[PDB]
Amino acid sequence: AITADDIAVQYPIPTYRFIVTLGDEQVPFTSASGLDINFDTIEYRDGTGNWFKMPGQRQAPNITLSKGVFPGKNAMYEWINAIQLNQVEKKDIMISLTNEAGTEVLVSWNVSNAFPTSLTSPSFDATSNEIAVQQITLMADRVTIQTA
Amino acid sequence: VTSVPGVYIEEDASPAMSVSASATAVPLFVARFTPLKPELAGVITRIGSWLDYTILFDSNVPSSVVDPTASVALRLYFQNGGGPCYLYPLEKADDNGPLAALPDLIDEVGEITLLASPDPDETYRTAVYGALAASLDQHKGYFLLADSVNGDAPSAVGGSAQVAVYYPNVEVPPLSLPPSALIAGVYGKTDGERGVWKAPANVVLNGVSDVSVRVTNEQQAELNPKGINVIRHFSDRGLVVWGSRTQKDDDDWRYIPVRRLFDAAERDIKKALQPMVFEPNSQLTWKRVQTAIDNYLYRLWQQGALAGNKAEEAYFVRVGKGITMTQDEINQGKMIIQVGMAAVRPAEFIILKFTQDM
Amino acid sequence: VTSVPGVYIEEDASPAMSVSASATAVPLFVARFTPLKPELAGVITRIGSWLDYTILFDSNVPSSVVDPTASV
Amino acid sequence: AASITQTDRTRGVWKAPANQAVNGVTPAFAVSDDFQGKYNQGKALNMIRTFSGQGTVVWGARTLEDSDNWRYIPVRRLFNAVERDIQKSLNKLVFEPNSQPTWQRVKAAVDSYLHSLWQQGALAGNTPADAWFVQVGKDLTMTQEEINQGKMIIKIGLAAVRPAEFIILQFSQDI
Amino acid sequence: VTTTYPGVYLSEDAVSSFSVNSAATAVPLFAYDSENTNTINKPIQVFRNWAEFTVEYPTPLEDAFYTSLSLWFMHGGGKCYLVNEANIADAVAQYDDITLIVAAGTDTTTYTAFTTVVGQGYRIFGLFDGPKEKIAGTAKPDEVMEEYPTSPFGAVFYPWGTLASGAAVPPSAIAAASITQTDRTRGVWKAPANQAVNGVTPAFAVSDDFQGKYNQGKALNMIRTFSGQGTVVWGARTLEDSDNWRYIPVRRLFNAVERDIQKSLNKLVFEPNSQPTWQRVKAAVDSYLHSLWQQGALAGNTPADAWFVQVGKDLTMTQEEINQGKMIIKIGLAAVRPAEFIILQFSQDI
Repeated sequence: AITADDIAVQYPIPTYRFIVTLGDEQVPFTSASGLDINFDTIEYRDGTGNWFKMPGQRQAPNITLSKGVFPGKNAMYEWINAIQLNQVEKKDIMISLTNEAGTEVLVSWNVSNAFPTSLTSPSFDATSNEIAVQQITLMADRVTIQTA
Repeated sequence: VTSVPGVYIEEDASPAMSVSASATAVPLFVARFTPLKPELAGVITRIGSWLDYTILFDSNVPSSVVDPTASVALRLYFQNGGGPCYLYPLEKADDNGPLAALPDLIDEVGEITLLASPDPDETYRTAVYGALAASLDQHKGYFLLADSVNGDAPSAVGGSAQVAVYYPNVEVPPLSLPPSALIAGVYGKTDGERGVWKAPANVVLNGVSDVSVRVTNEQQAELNPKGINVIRHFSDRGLVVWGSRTQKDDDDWRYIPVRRLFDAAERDIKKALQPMVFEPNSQLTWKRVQTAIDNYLYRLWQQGALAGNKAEEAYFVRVGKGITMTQDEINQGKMIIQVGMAAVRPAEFIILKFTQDM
Repeated sequence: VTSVPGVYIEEDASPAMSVSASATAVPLFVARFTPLKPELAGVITRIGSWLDYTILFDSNVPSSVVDPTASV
Repeated sequence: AASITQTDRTRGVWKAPANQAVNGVTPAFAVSDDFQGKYNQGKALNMIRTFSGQGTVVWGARTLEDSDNWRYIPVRRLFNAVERDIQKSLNKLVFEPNSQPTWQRVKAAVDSYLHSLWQQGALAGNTPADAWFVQVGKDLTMTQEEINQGKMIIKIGLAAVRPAEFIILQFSQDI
Repeated sequence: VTTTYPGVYLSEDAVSSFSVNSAATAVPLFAYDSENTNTINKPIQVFRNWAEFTVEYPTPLEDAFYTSLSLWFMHGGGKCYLVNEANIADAVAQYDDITLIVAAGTDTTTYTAFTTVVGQGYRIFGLFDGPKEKIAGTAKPDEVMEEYPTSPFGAVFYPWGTLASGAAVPPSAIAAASITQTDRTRGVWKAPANQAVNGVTPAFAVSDDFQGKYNQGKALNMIRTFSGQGTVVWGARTLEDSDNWRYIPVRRLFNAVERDIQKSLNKLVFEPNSQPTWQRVKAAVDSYLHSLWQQGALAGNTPADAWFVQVGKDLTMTQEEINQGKMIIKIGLAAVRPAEFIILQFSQDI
């Protein structure tokens, strides 16, 4: 007698349902990792015995997205190919834990200014049964969490 | 007036207000609410959020030395923990017509738990507290939040266990409000975060700045062995509700969280056994009813509501034909169930006893 | 005398004493113990801790060259 | 209009166009302090004066409305820059389905804009809670009768920085 | 000045300014006389800094409440209360923040309301006054100290001040301004004696042989001037000469501990009176007393000799007391006593 409207309030959310809004378009991905919030630590000790522990400045997140290779055009390729020595169309990423149908966002992770730093092609092997999966890494500046 | 499919801009909006969800604190504010469309003048309406109040009721109501305070009291309700918030607009006090028809309209709506009439007039509340006093001892599960005037019970509800009085009027930037609209908010905040078995008596009141009377310890020492439940001011914290006693001086029903635990458990068992009405009155049905109560009381014990260590020390459910009934009582179509529970009482006195000998 | 639901402060308390649990050493001290309530004058009473001694028996018992030594 | 250009490039739209020196032009008349003191209230003539040092700046930053909200040409042009740049970003979310995933994507496109605007000094608060708020809901800012009409109601509040207009020096011969 | 044009203004009016450098353990109540003519008729009023005080009193007066507050705010000083002498027992019970009762030239009405709030237990410390006339020296020192209480919550501080504008500062305010500078830099467990209060001089000169008659018993606590540490208060004893509650440091140390523990344990009131709550109480005290011990306030070079906290089901309270709602802790902790006498013994032998 849990009456599943109470499951939507009280039970934890699984990981296998997520949408990725990449800039102004939604792109289907398989994995999404590295959306951390990390700080440095500043310490100070004197001779009397006082230890002072402080949070430092937060460093940049390194975000890994991976999807499969499809017969159309490679949208992750034309965004990493258009680099001119420091110039890149920086995009904002949203990764939202989603309802089963896709009509509710439960908890989402916002990424402010992401740009690609790597794009690894799949390893071709004649004795394998796998999908060609590209794996892109992104450099950002902050990760925030909105909960609704 | 939106016709162009672009994006529109307004510049003097008011900030919206959030509402929570709760099932154990649903109040019925009886105050001077002014409707916009006059069909909801003598009935009870559900106000799911503050946005629902601004559409159905007039939320500005410009003053004339009198000041409208019914719309201010609901904004302090949703700032302190909202709810479905039923309203009954009752304009003047002495109309004994709508006050006589009030307890019959409360029973038609299924889900009122708290009463808590938020009005600054003194004789207005006495007419409301006297009209609602006969419905508190009828096992319906209501709980009145009365307000003291100068440090005593309002005497329409003397010593019933369904009443919690709250003394100091609370001032808003300065109009003075009775605190029942705010305490009805902090019940829904406490029950959502801690449960009904937790004493609602360390919540800092949002919104408001200062009480009308700063109450000392020595006058609370003659008030707290009654149910007066003073709103105190602490310098580091602000305005803290301070006291969790009812009007009943019995050892059983002394505290608010012990009383509202039994009112909430009886309400949820009643909602669970109504599918088992008009079933065949046989021994197969009596075991289906015993298990439905035993499953409910087990999941109160394992979330900390009941004071036990074994789950046979927390509760018991008994039903049978030799036990709790006679054969003449089955034949007239009723089943009789004995349910018992054991609640835990809060720690309200801490004695420190310092020394410097060792 | 506690009536206000706050926190109370006293300043000349004595330090409390801990008690252990054992089943093989349970003694019967026969000495000059002075009760407070006189029903436990000729019977044997159980004293589970030092706090139980201070409630049932007089633990101060001011001296007069004789000195009370049963509470010590 | 030429002091607004040099202010918006170097200092931003939230800074007053007053002490920027426009070049190649001189005022036709000389204006004293006691003349401007009659006009600084109400409808605000906003003098153009010359100074030895910062030469020929505009002197005054008030609007035609003397209210606590919409005094000070900085805090009016600040919101006009915010109101235009948010609606330039939300025009790409028009004709999306009026649903709760879209409302989350709207209010995070605004929080990303207002955070980068706050960290470059435009907003007044040393925390994001005192600098801006954005909220949208199904019974927060709009009702179901308004969802069915196609309306998406946000409400955004944000605090601006007011300039220092009067500097009072109090001299004394006591130490 | 009246602001019209957006330029830079120049004025040469007589102004003054003092910066707040307050300490949290010193929030005083300045009592003034009921028979006063130049006060606002508000019985209780709150002053947060020197700027708010000169709004309500825009001209320099000479009366004893003005010179007490002007000497308060020029040594830091935070929020403080002007309460008339017939209402100081109410203001302590209402405003929850008061740590000091400073009798600013007030006697025999503050005294009978001091002993009210002490017997009620409000954790305050009183700062009384000596006589305004000169004590002769044939004075019979028990006859001088007979108007004062015998409580361990007060001290007297005899010699009156003669502030540089000519006015007379009550000597409670000289003691109250050395408490502020002591509690900020050195702490509440250090004596307020050798702190130099500025801008005030004692009206009289006091020798060592005069103070030697008064250092026992009820402890006048002289205010003396020295070449070097100029115009300090000299003496740190209370009105009770016992082995426990001598020494104003070790009384104000426990009042700071008793208030800060009950500020932390008010958030644990109305919790269920059970054994998990008792563990959460005694660890909220051990965390407070450990950080207090490691900043030098407690006397012991181990936590076992510095404090103990204990609570149990048959340690500090019984089952009859659990059912009443009572939670009995007992805490013991040791304080540091100051060095009051330095004896030099010279000789011509090596």
